[PDB]
Amino acid sequence: GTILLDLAPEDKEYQSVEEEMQSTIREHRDGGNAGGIFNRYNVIRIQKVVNKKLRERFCHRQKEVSEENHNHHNERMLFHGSPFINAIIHKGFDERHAYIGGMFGAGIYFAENSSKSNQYVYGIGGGTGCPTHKDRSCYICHRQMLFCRVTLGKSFLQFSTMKMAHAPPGHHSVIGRPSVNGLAYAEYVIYRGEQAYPEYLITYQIMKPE
Ligand SMILES: O=C(c1cc(Cc2n[nH]c(=O)c3ccccc23)ccc1F)N1CCN(C(=O)C2CC2)CC1
Ligand SMILES: [Zn+2]
Repeated sequence: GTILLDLAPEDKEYQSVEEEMQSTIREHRDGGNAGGIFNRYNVIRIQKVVNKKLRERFCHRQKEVSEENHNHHNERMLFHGSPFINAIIHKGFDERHAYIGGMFGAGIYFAENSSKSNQYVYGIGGGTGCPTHKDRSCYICHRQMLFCRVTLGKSFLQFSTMKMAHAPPGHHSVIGRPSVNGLAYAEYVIYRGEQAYPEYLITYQIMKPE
Protein backbone atom coordinates (compact mmCIF):
# COMPACT_ATOMS: atom_id res chain seq x y z
CA GLY A 1 0.00 0.00 0.00
CA THR A 2 1.25 3.45 -1.08
CA ILE A 3 0.56 6.49 1.21
CA LEU A 4 0.97 10.06 -0.19
CA LEU A 5 2.37 12.53 2.36
CA ASP A 6 1.90 16.24 1.50
CA LEU A 7 4.92 18.53 2.01
CA ALA A 8 4.31 22.11 3.15
CA PRO A 9 5.75 24.85 0.81
CA GLU A 10 7.55 26.39 3.87
CA ASP A 11 9.48 23.08 4.37
CA LYS A 12 13.14 23.10 3.22
CA GLU A 13 12.49 19.58 1.69
CA TYR A 14 9.72 21.04 -0.53
CA GLN A 15 11.97 24.02 -1.39
CA SER A 16 14.90 21.75 -2.42
CA VAL A 17 12.66 19.74 -4.82
CA GLU A 18 11.15 22.85 -6.41
CA GLU A 19 14.61 24.50 -6.70
CA GLU A 20 16.07 21.48 -8.56
CA MET A 21 12.94 21.27 -10.78
CA GLN A 22 13.03 25.01 -11.74
CA SER A 23 16.83 25.37 -12.06
CA THR A 24 17.19 22.40 -14.46
CA ILE A 25 14.74 23.68 -17.15
CA ARG A 26 16.49 24.05 -20.55
CA GLU A 27 15.53 24.95 -24.14
CA HIS A 28 15.05 21.79 -26.26
CA ARG A 29 16.04 21.25 -29.92
CA ASP A 30 12.35 20.68 -30.88
CA GLY A 31 11.60 24.34 -29.98
CA GLY A 32 9.08 23.14 -27.36
CA ASN A 33 7.02 20.76 -29.56
CA ALA A 34 6.98 17.78 -27.15
CA GLY A 35 6.73 19.56 -23.77
CA GLY A 36 5.52 23.08 -24.52
CA ILE A 37 7.02 26.59 -24.37
CA PHE A 38 7.97 27.82 -20.85
CA ASN A 39 10.87 29.20 -18.71
CA ARG A 40 9.33 28.21 -15.30
CA TYR A 41 6.74 25.90 -13.67
CA ASN A 42 3.97 26.74 -11.21
CA VAL A 43 4.47 24.04 -8.52
CA ILE A 44 0.94 23.09 -7.25
CA ARG A 45 2.04 20.50 -4.66
CA ILE A 46 4.75 18.02 -3.70
CA GLN A 47 3.91 14.72 -2.07
CA LYS A 48 6.31 12.08 -0.70
CA VAL A 49 5.55 8.51 -1.84
CA VAL A 50 5.55 6.12 1.18
CA ASN A 51 5.49 2.37 0.40
CA LYS A 52 7.31 -0.03 2.81
CA LYS A 53 7.39 -2.96 0.31
CA LEU A 54 8.85 -0.78 -2.51
CA ARG A 55 11.37 0.84 -0.12
CA GLU A 56 12.58 -2.61 1.03
CA ARG A 57 13.10 -3.80 -2.60
CA PHE A 58 14.99 -0.53 -3.35
CA CYS A 59 17.21 -0.73 -0.19
CA HIS A 60 17.91 -4.44 -0.71
CA ARG A 61 19.21 -3.80 -4.28
CA GLN A 62 21.07 -0.66 -3.12
CA LYS A 63 23.07 -2.89 -0.64
CA GLU A 64 23.83 -5.42 -3.47
CA VAL A 65 25.03 -2.65 -5.90
CA SER A 66 27.08 -1.08 -3.02
CA GLU A 67 28.84 -4.49 -2.48
CA GLU A 68 29.56 -4.70 -6.29
CA ASN A 69 30.89 -1.11 -6.49
CA HIS A 70 33.55 -0.89 -3.71
CA ASN A 71 30.90 0.20 -1.12
CA HIS A 72 29.40 3.05 -3.23
CA HIS A 73 25.78 2.71 -4.37
CA ASN A 74 26.06 6.08 -6.23
CA GLU A 75 22.46 7.30 -5.71
CA ARG A 76 21.31 10.36 -7.75
CA MET A 77 17.99 12.29 -7.60
CA LEU A 78 16.57 12.41 -11.18
CA PHE A 79 13.28 13.18 -12.96
CA HIS A 80 10.87 10.82 -14.70
CA GLY A 81 7.82 11.79 -16.80
CA SER A 82 5.27 9.12 -17.85
CA PRO A 83 1.52 8.88 -18.52
CA PHE A 84 1.73 5.74 -16.22
CA ILE A 85 2.77 7.74 -13.09
CA ASN A 86 -0.18 6.16 -11.13
CA ALA A 87 1.10 2.62 -11.72
CA ILE A 88 4.68 3.74 -10.87
CA ILE A 89 3.71 5.28 -7.49
CA HIS A 90 1.70 2.16 -6.53
CA LYS A 91 3.84 -0.71 -7.89
CA GLY A 92 7.22 0.98 -8.48
CA PHE A 93 9.27 1.15 -11.68
CA ASP A 94 9.10 -1.97 -13.82
CA GLU A 95 11.82 -2.98 -16.31
CA ARG A 96 9.28 -5.29 -17.98
CA HIS A 97 7.84 -1.97 -19.39
CA ALA A 98 11.38 -0.56 -20.22
CA TYR A 99 11.57 1.78 -23.27
CA ILE A 100 12.18 -0.54 -26.23
CA GLY A 101 12.65 2.53 -28.51
CA GLY A 102 15.32 4.17 -26.34
CA MET A 103 18.85 4.98 -27.49
CA PHE A 104 20.32 2.63 -24.87
CA GLY A 105 17.75 -0.09 -25.42
CA ALA A 106 15.27 -1.59 -22.98
CA GLY A 107 15.92 0.34 -19.80
CA ILE A 108 14.08 2.77 -17.51
CA TYR A 109 15.02 6.33 -18.48
CA PHE A 110 15.55 9.41 -16.27
CA ALA A 111 16.76 12.97 -16.88
CA GLU A 112 18.78 15.42 -14.78
CA ASN A 113 16.81 18.21 -16.59
CA SER A 114 13.17 18.46 -15.41
CA SER A 115 12.14 19.93 -18.85
CA LYS A 116 13.43 16.75 -20.64
CA SER A 117 11.12 14.61 -18.40
CA ASN A 118 8.24 17.07 -19.06
CA GLN A 119 8.56 15.97 -22.79
CA TYR A 120 7.31 12.49 -21.72
CA VAL A 121 4.47 13.29 -19.27
CA TYR A 122 1.75 12.98 -22.00
CA GLY A 123 3.53 10.21 -23.99
CA ILE A 124 6.43 9.77 -26.47
CA GLY A 125 7.16 13.25 -27.87
CA GLY A 126 4.32 14.53 -25.67
CA GLY A 127 1.82 12.28 -27.49
CA THR A 128 -1.24 14.39 -28.33
CA GLY A 129 -0.93 16.69 -25.27
CA CYS A 130 -3.35 17.06 -22.34
CA PRO A 131 -6.51 14.80 -22.43
CA THR A 132 -8.92 17.84 -22.17
CA HIS A 133 -7.53 20.27 -24.85
CA LYS A 134 -5.13 17.86 -26.77
CA ASP A 135 -2.43 20.57 -26.30
CA ARG A 136 1.27 19.55 -25.75
CA SER A 137 1.79 23.19 -24.54
CA CYS A 138 -1.31 23.41 -22.23
CA TYR A 139 -0.99 26.11 -19.49
CA ILE A 140 -4.27 25.10 -17.79
CA CYS A 141 -4.12 21.32 -17.04
CA HIS A 142 -2.14 20.09 -14.03
CA ARG A 143 0.73 17.77 -15.00
CA GLN A 144 2.64 15.41 -12.74
CA MET A 145 6.21 14.18 -12.74
CA LEU A 146 8.44 12.17 -10.39
CA PHE A 147 11.72 13.21 -8.75
CA CYS A 148 13.29 9.79 -7.90
CA ARG A 149 16.17 8.25 -5.98
CA VAL A 150 18.13 6.24 -8.54
CA THR A 151 20.84 3.74 -7.73
CA LEU A 152 23.49 4.13 -10.47
CA GLY A 153 26.30 2.05 -8.96
CA LYS A 154 29.14 1.76 -11.51
CA SER A 155 27.80 3.83 -14.43
CA PHE A 156 28.72 3.04 -18.11
CA LEU A 157 29.49 6.19 -20.12
CA GLN A 158 28.14 6.48 -23.65
CA PHE A 159 27.73 9.29 -26.26
CA SER A 160 26.04 7.30 -29.06
CA THR A 161 23.16 4.80 -29.52
CA MET A 162 24.00 1.41 -27.98
CA LYS A 163 20.90 -0.80 -27.66
CA MET A 164 21.30 -3.00 -24.54
CA ALA A 165 18.99 -5.40 -22.66
CA HIS A 166 20.84 -5.04 -19.31
CA ALA A 167 23.67 -2.90 -17.88
CA PRO A 168 27.06 -3.82 -19.41
CA PRO A 169 29.19 -6.39 -17.51
CA GLY A 170 30.43 -5.10 -14.13
CA HIS A 171 28.13 -2.04 -14.41
CA HIS A 172 24.70 -1.02 -12.92
CA SER A 173 23.56 1.82 -15.16
CA VAL A 174 24.23 3.68 -18.45
CA ILE A 175 24.67 7.43 -18.76
CA GLY A 176 24.34 9.13 -22.16
CA ARG A 177 26.33 12.38 -21.95
CA PRO A 178 25.80 15.47 -24.16
CA SER A 179 28.08 16.01 -27.18
CA VAL A 180 28.12 18.51 -30.11
CA ASN A 181 26.91 15.82 -32.62
CA GLY A 182 24.84 13.72 -30.17
CA LEU A 183 22.74 14.38 -27.09
CA ALA A 184 21.78 17.90 -26.04
CA TYR A 185 21.07 16.74 -22.43
CA ALA A 186 22.00 13.72 -20.35
CA GLU A 187 19.97 10.58 -19.87
CA TYR A 188 20.32 8.05 -17.10
CA VAL A 189 19.27 4.43 -17.69
CA ILE A 190 18.80 1.49 -15.30
CA TYR A 191 17.69 -2.00 -16.30
CA ARG A 192 16.03 -3.07 -12.98
CA GLY A 193 12.94 -1.45 -11.51
CA GLU A 194 14.24 -1.87 -7.94
CA GLN A 195 17.16 0.56 -8.77
CA ALA A 196 14.73 3.50 -8.56
CA TYR A 197 12.34 4.78 -5.91
CA PRO A 198 9.59 7.28 -6.89
CA GLU A 199 10.33 9.58 -3.91
CA TYR A 200 8.46 12.77 -4.85
CA LEU A 201 5.27 13.26 -6.80
CA ILE A 202 5.24 16.81 -8.20
CA THR A 203 1.94 18.38 -9.45
CA TYR A 204 2.60 21.41 -11.61
CA GLN A 205 1.71 23.60 -14.58
CA ILE A 206 4.05 24.94 -17.23
CA MET A 207 3.85 28.76 -17.24
CA LYS A 208 3.33 30.94 -20.35
CA PRO A 209 6.46 33.17 -20.83
CA GLU A 210 5.78 36.92 -20.34
O1 LIG B 1 11.43 3.79 -18.99
C1 LIG B 1 10.25 3.80 -19.34
C2 LIG B 1 9.92 4.61 -20.53
C3 LIG B 1 10.72 5.74 -20.76
C4 LIG B 1 10.53 6.53 -21.90
C5 LIG B 1 11.44 7.69 -22.18
C6 LIG B 1 11.50 8.67 -21.05
N1 LIG B 1 10.48 8.74 -20.27
N2 LIG B 1 10.49 9.61 -19.25
C7 LIG B 1 11.54 10.46 -18.91
O2 LIG B 1 11.50 11.24 -17.96
C8 LIG B 1 12.73 10.40 -19.79
C9 LIG B 1 13.85 11.23 -19.55
C10 LIG B 1 14.96 11.13 -20.40
C11 LIG B 1 14.95 10.28 -21.51
C12 LIG B 1 13.83 9.48 -21.76
C13 LIG B 1 12.74 9.51 -20.88
C14 LIG B 1 9.50 6.22 -22.80
C15 LIG B 1 8.67 5.10 -22.58
C16 LIG B 1 8.91 4.29 -21.46
F1 LIG B 1 8.18 3.17 -21.28
N3 LIG B 1 9.26 3.09 -18.66
C17 LIG B 1 7.80 3.39 -18.68
C18 LIG B 1 7.21 3.72 -17.31
N4 LIG B 1 7.70 2.80 -16.26
C19 LIG B 1 6.90 1.85 -15.60
O3 LIG B 1 7.33 0.98 -14.86
C20 LIG B 1 5.44 1.93 -15.86
C21 LIG B 1 4.47 1.62 -14.76
C22 LIG B 1 4.62 0.69 -15.93
C23 LIG B 1 9.16 2.72 -16.20
C24 LIG B 1 9.71 2.22 -17.54
ZN1 LIG C 1 -5.25 21.13 -21.17
